[PDB]
Amino acid sequence: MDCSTNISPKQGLDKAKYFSGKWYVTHFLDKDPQVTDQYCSSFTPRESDGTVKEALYHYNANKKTSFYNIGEGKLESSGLQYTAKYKTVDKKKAVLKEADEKNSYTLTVLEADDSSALVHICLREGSKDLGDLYTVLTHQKDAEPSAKVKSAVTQAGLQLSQFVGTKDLGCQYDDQFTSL
Ligand code: HEM
Repeated sequence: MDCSTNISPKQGLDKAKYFSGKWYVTHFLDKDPQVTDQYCSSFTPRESDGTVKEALYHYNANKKTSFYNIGEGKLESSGLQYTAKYKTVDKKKAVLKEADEKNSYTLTVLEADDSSALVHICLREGSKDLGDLYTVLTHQKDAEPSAKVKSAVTQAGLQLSQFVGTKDLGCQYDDQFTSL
C-alpha cells in the first residue's frame, strides 16, 4: 500500500499560520491496517526563505518508547508542501544518525489556521512507503481542532470518526524539545 498520488496542498494557505509554534497531533489516520502501534507526535516547524527545518518527536503509546528527529527540505513552488530528509537526534538534539538519503517524508498542508491544521505525510524508507498518514494538529495538546480544520478533513474525503484520538492514549511528551 503506497501513498496516494492525488494529494495536493491547499492554495492560498498562509504559511505563517503553519510555520508557527509547536504542533501536537490530536487525531491521526493511517490508511495501512497492518499497523498495531499507536503514536503521539509533536513537532515545531520553521521556515526561512523557502527552507523548512523542523524538530520532531514521536511516542509509541504501545511500546512506551520515543524518538526524535530533525527534518529539513525546501518548500515547493506550487503550494504549502515539502519533502524532507531527516536525521535522528537525542532529546538534547545531538545527532545520533545523519540523514539516510534514501529516506524522506513529504508533508502536504491541507488546511491551517491560528489554532489548528490538517496535514498529509508520506514517509518513504528506500523502496517502501509507510502509506498515507493524515494528522489533525493543534497548538494546545488535547484541544479540539477548529471547525475549518474539521471541514478540511471531510473535504479530504475522510471521516473524523475514523481517526485515532491521541488525547486518550496516555502519551508522554517532551515539551522541552518542541519549545522554540
Ligand atoms: C500521530 C501521528 C504519527 C504517527 C501515527 C506516526 C507513525 C510513525 C511510525 C509507525 C513510524 C515508524 C517508521 C518505521 O518503523 O520505520 C514513524 C516514523 C517516522 N515519522 Fe511518523 N507518525 C506520526 C507523526 C509524524 C509527523 C507529524 C511526521 C513529520 C512531521 C512524521 C515523520 C516521521 C519520520 C521522519 C519517522 C522516522 C523514520 C525513520 O526512522 O527512518 N511522523 N512514524
